[PDB]
Amino acid sequence: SMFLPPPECPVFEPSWEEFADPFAFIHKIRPIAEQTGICKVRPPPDWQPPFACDVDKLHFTPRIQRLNELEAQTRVKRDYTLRTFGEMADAFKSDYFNMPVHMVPTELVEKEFWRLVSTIEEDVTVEYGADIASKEFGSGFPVRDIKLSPEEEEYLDSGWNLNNMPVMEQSVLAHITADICGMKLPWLYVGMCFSSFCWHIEDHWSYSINYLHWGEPKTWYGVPGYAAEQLENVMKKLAPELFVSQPDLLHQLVTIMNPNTLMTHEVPVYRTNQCAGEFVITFPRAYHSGFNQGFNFAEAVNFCTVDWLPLGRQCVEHYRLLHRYCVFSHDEMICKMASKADVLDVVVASTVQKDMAIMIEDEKALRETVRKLGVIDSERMDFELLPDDERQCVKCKTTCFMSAISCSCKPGLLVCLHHVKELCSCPPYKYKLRYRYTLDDLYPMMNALKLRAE
Ligand SMILES: O=C(O)/C=C/C(=O)O
Ligand SMILES: [Mn+2]
Ligand SMILES: [Mn+2]
Ligand SMILES: [Mn+2]
Ligand SMILES: [Mn+2]
Ligand SMILES: [Mn+2]
Ligand SMILES: [Zn+2]
Repeated sequence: SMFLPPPECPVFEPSWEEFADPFAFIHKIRPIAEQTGICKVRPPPDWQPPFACDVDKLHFTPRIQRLNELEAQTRVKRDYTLRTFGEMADAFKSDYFNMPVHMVPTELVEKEFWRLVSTIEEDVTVEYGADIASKEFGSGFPVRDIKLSPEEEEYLDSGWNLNNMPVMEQSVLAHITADICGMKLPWLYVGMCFSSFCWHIEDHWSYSINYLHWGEPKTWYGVPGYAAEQLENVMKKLAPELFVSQPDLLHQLVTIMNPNTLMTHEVPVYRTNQCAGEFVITFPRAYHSGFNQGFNFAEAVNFCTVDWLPLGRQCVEHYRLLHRYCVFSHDEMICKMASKADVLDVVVASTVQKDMAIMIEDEKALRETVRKLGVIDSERMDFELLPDDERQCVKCKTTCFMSAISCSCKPGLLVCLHHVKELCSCPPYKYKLRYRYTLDDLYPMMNALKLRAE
């Protein structure tokens, strides 16, 4: 009547055998989980990575959150220790409900969350130790360093240790040399009751995986990848200010929005309470949001499998159409892998090869098109050496790598080959095609991949 909880997302309890390789398991559940956007994974009962930290030596400054449905917030936006945050968090929840914190039913905190965010008269604010970069404060998982206990050593090399998962073989973001520290390094989240994360999808439509180390549950809502644009259409009509164009990736606009609103518009939505020791996995382009039930501690990281590669290319195209900034060049990543074809996993090699083929056929067509526009002069250019802000298309902000157009008239400016007419007002013959590779360089790179794929 007031809040109708979405149906539960899938929950998986893998045997030790299935659990042994996370990527195999994720590929296995994919047909199910991608229909719901998020899923929950319970590790085998004895898989218990030790969390050990001094609650007095980790400091952080949390984000302040107003709890206001449809109100805009920035995706990335007073000082606490873990102990002092915990004391604040427990007292807040305790005083809010006038009860002990583990007597407050999760269904009631959920009902109450959606009540207070929709009520203008309430101005509840909370704090969230969010997007704490694990570089400074350190992972909740064991990492190599002082001296580690034998049980910690058991978990050092686990695939499910979220420090490992980025840099494993079945992962694609591994051999990226470019700076993508926002997508390779785990983030830490210190939650309190009602602290929340707005509806979003991951950069470049990657997967994500979120582990709750300890504390009270984290409540999730998720939408499957296929419904991403449905969700966005619903959201555009109700909160169009979220969809205005805007510079940098440091300001993307996001919001809290009731799942029942989406369900009313026939957008499929699923839910779960993630408890301590459980993983949530989000699939490519799966919108998700949620809130914490109480004091807790989670750790999350992005990753990319071979399944994702074509979506990665589609995302960058979609970014271009939106005039949105890229975190990295997808083509640059593909070529880097091609250049390391001999040491690639063979299934990876085979999949990169397929994407590269499309890349090369698209590049060929784009180059013919700009030649017919009267761009004649050309010069090779090592795009990967340019800082990103020095190789974005003036028009669509895409990060150039395969090629770009420059002009003597507007020195330093580039456009991608889609936006040749947007570079300057000089005639075409004054333009130059800057290219990383000739077509003849490219076919051997692809063929290296083919030999490796056998
Ligand atoms: O725990 C968080 O706030 C992060 C949610 C996510 O993985 O997007
Ligand atoms: Mn307690
Ligand atoms: Mn409110
Ligand atoms: Mn996320
Ligand atoms: Mn997008
Ligand atoms: Mn355009
Ligand atoms: Zn462009």
